[PDB]
Amino acid sequence: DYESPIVNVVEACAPAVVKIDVVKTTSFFDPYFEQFFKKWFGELPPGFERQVASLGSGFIFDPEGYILTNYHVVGGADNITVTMLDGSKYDAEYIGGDEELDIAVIKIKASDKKFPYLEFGDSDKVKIGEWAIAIGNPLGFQHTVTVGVVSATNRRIPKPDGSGYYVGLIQTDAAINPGNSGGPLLNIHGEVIGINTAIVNPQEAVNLGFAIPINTVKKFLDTILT
Repeated sequence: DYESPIVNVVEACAPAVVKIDVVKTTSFFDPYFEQFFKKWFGELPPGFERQVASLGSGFIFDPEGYILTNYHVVGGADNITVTMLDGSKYDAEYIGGDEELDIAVIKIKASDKKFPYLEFGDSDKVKIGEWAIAIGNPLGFQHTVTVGVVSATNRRIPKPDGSGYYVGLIQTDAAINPGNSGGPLLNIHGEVIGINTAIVNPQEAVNLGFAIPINTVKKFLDTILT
């Protein structure tokens, strides 16, 4: 009832976690991601592949309709569709982003009322062993959740791609995958401490999940300030 913090956080942050679907006609189609949804989300219409280019998550960080997510998700997109928990659908405008950090901000028109939003925590003050709650919403009408703890900070992983490195990442034993990539990674306090990122496939590996520290995200956001 009230003795379950994690349950509380979700109940509080779920309505701000969105879905992000981008129609085809075509680069952000990294074969790893399409196979994850294709193989695990039987809730995907018969015409997913042909019709979809990218499915992910993201989250509103400020009432005006500003949203964060993974660049690989939205990436260089023309057709961006945002779906919310209440059911309402929207069109987002690619504000800006960065592929090497894999952060990306989006914007949804707020006709009358503003939207619900999450608050940023502080990456520099994260303790290893603290609970982290990953939230996702690829289906739109329901939020998926995985729990774990902070395993390590400032991680560097060579992209199995053989062309770069994922760097500055927060690690968790909370499962992170295309099903919650782009969603937020929270505290027991409801503060966003990172952006769940699945680019780290991870490729038939276990309990190794990663996220982008918000402090890094803040330094990014500031470069796309109004």
